Amino acid sequence: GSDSDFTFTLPAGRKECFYQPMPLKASLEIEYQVLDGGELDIDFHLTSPEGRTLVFEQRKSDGVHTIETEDGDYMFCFDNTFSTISEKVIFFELILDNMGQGQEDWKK
Ligand SMILES: [Br-]
Ligand SMILES: [Br-]
Repeated sequence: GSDSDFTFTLPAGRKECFYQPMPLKASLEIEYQVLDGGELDIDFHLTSPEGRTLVFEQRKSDGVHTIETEDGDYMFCFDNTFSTISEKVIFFELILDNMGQGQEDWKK
């Protein structure tokens, strides 16, 4: 399917969200690990295409969550709005699956 991983720096006082469109009845899996900065803790957020929260966790160093998906835009976020001063270095890995033919599907 799609195995994808990145490591990015998140300034203090900032929340950053990422959008991931999905087929219907695919399977999104996300995993994160805070690597550096502060108490190595982050707030993690995962909302449905409808705006419904599917995952919310405060001050975590790591987490894993998997979904059976609807068809829409899923957004996951990493929140460091609580830290004054200390930045955070976050690693996350997105794994898409169960998706079965053009550039339309490819670009979105
Ligand atoms: Br798609
Ligand atoms: Br934890």
